[PDB]
Amino acid sequence: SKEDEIFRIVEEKNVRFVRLQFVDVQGIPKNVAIPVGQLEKALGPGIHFDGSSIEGSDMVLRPDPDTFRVLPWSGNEGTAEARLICDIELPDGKPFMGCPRQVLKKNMEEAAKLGYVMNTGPEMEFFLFKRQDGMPTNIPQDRGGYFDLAPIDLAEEIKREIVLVLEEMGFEVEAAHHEVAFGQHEIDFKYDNALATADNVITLKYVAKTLALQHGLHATFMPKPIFGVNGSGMHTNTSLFKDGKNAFYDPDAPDQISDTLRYFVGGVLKHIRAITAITNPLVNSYKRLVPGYEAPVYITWSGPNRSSLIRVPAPRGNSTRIEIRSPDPSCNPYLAFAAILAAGLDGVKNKIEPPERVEKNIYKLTEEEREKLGIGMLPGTLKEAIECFKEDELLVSALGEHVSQSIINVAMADWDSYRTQVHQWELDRYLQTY
Amino acid sequence: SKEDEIFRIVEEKNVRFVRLQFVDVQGIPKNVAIPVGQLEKALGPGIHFDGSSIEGSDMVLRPDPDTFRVLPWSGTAEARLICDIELPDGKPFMGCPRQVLKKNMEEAAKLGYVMNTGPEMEFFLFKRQDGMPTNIPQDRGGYFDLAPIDLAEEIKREIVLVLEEMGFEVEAAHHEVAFGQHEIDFKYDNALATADNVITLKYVAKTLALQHGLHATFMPKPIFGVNGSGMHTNTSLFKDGKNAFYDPDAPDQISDTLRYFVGGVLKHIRAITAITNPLVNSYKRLVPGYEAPVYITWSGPNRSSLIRVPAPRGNSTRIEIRSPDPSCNPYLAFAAILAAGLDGVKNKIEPPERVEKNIYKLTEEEREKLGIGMLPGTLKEAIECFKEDELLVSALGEHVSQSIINVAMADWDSYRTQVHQWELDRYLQTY
Amino acid sequence: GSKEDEIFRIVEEKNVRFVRLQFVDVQGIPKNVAIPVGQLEKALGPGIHFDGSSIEGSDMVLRPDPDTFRVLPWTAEARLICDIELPDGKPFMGCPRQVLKKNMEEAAKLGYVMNTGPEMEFFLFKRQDGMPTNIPQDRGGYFDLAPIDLAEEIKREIVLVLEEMGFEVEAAHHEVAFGQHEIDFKYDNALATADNVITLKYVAKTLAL
Ligand SMILES: [Mg+2]
Ligand SMILES: [Mg+2]
Repeated sequence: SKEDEIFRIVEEKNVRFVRLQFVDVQGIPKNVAIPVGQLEKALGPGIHFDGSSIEGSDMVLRPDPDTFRVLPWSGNEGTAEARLICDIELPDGKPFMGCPRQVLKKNMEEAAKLGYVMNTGPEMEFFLFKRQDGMPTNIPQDRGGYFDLAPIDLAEEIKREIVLVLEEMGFEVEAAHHEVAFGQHEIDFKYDNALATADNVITLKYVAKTLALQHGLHATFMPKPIFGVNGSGMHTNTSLFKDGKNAFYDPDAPDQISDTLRYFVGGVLKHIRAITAITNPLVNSYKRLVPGYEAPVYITWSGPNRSSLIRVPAPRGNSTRIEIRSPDPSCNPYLAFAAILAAGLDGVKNKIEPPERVEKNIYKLTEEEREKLGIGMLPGTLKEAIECFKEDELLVSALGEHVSQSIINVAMADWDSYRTQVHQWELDRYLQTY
Repeated sequence: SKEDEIFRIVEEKNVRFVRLQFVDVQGIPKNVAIPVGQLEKALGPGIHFDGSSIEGSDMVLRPDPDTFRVLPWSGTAEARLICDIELPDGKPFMGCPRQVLKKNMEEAAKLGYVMNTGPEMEFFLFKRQDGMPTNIPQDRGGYFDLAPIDLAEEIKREIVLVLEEMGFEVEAAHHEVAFGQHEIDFKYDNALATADNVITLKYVAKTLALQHGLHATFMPKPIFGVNGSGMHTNTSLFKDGKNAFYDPDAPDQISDTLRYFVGGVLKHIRAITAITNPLVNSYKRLVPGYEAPVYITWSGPNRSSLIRVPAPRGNSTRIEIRSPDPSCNPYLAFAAILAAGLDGVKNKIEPPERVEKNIYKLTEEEREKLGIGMLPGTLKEAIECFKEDELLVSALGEHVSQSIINVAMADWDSYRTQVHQWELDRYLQTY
Repeated sequence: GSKEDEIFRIVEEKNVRFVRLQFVDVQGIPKNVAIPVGQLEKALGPGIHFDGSSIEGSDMVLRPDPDTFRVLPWTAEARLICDIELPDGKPFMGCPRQVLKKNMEEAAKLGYVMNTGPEMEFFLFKRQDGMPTNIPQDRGGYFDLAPIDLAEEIKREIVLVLEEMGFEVEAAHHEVAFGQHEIDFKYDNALATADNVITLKYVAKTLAL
């Protein structure tokens, strides 16, 4: 069985400690390290812990046997370490609704009842910065540009190690390359189910940050670490499958795009202002949603030639898909995919027609011509997105009252602290003159 | 005449250069230095210059003879003249803040109304490191503290002395709550003379602080976590020489004119905030836990509301508007309070009920029950309210109103896109 | 009144330009409102208004005591110890000076008058980078003489400045600890002595700086 396979890998690789991984509402990885002697107890009745960490009391860690992986960084004296992604459940046995992984599982099960399965293939952007006096900085390690090659791209050895470590954990990567900004990089993931992809996103962040520290560097998935340069985004390539076949493909329809694609796009665009609170959750995420950079700011959908919020690429057949370009890599992937699934399926169910495709360059258009087409804007601040998310009854019910309230409480605690602060820009702009 | 008196003071004090002072829409003092030989030309046909500096094209400087003063820092001596801006043809430039206040005062004078203002000017005195100003307090003093706890007594003594040498009367000066913070309380005078005096104080305080290797700043919130600098404007309205705010037969000896004036100011207070609190930093001062008002309420002396009604009666009857900060343009600020206050008197606008309870101590559910509004939270939020206020846009003129909106939104669009250090401190290590 | 006429004579004679309306909070820390000499007539008449929240640690009037007008020996500056009253005119019972005045008036009803002569001990420490320290300026002992007592000029200046303000000291000497000193005060009524104690602390800290 899978438990017997785990114990054979334990004896083979000499695993002595196991990490019971899990994530809080903010997407930050948390864990409980247990010696290998307690692994039988973990896979059976489960390990007890304090659930106050998830929000931002007594509960049980339920390891997923399919997620057992040996960490490739070999420990001291030939001893090895292993990890297990866990689901949280209450002492009675019921699943705890505040767990982000359980929320995505619920939403996927609701989609499975109607024969729908969503596949996600995210484009993970990140920065590799230098360290000064043991603390991380926002100084790029390299001064490279778009798709640059070494010695212009100095982070080729570390990126090579990241993809190698991921392959050693049942993770297949499509491609990796240097991005527009200095020290910025991207790792494009292969398509997989929403749960496996979200598990993979968390693993990548953990591996990238761990291997960066090994080389005296700091990897960050922050949306906008440096002003004036491109920000890190998570473009989520999304495809919906109904009974094994691609629900987004119709060979007889115009552009070979099915009605299900248009209704899915219409549903996502209807709740996109609310989804932004989940997919762009930090105060810094709105410093990325500014014009002049790769990131979408206006609420439009179009073909491949124009860069918009939702982009429908050329590939057809089983590769028919949409690309939601608004999220950033700092979002909780479990919640981001659950929110996209719930909004997209509501569009398919209620037959929500999306607005007309804006093929023209939206950035070049004047502010007068945008209102005429009914073009909207993504939220400008975190408070503005949280206010829209609070009123979206669909997403609050899809994520649950526990997760939704925790997102609002953490975001408003950060906002209230950020708004009262006196930033250096104000001293630079007003201290000498006034 | 006044021109003959000017030339007598010139020959007596040996004045060799005169500064033709004026201010832009942001309240920053600007000037044209001319040698004394050109003083006759300035007082007669006027000196020409480029008026695009007021925005932030050609015009003439019209010196006000009543504002001729010799600068006490002996050079040969120097003198100054506050100027009004006029177009080459002779008509007044509506974009000049001083002319805007003068208009609004002339409109009030037609109705027999004269507004007297006595502002409480708060400011900070910071150290200078490597020739550049800092936000490090020079002293570690508190509220009303005395030397050696208040190390800025000689600089303050020197400020009030220099002001007295320029026909300026100060009521009192003291150390404020925050470290290195101080306050200079001015006495009552007409809105124009008071606004001229406010600009002079900022110029003198900053000049004298540089002489002592320090930096004086009128910034609303230079340091996070400590009290911010405010400009509490003690306001009194006079009708035909008598105090229009006093009525001995009315309850609490408050005339109906006071109530209607307060009602008018509170109706347009969200829009006035764009003028009286014009910087992005001004909204970091409008936060709870400090002396600055945040909720839109008016009350008696014991409670600290947006508008206060102090105990003194008779000719000293007055209100205290405590929302403005010392970074505002005083000419435009007093014009906005006069226009809003007079609209309340004209249209008989009844103010809301007095909130005598401590507003900060009440919970949000209690504040919601009493219907207490809040001042704008951001500069963008106040400018949106100012854009819709047709009264204030017409009182300040389409030229001044548009310049305020253009400068504020240029600062807001630059500030909102910036990545501040708080974000790196809160997200860089974890994400 | 005549005491007021006396004050304005000293103002023109010594060229006083600013006056400090001194007062004290519940903790004994001296507080003041600096007013230009033009407002001195307003202070001695209807009084100067201020915020009474400082006395605790919101609107009151400063009532200067004309007998406490003294020119600061360091254009000249002058001081006036003030009593606090509420805007209506009643004395504020939160003012420490008014509290001692009350208790003395009760004692005066029973024909009793208390005289106090305190022995004021203090330390004179060095300053490092403009901030105060607890490092003794001198390495002297009990009743020591210079050069063992380095603070003899500062103590001489303190007593000289006090004498120039209608203040008489009995004796001064170095104390047991390093950099410690004592100034023994002459006998006087509780109010005058308390006014004198506040003045000594202000003068000693000012001359030390
Ligand atoms: Mg993309
Ligand atoms: Mg006040």
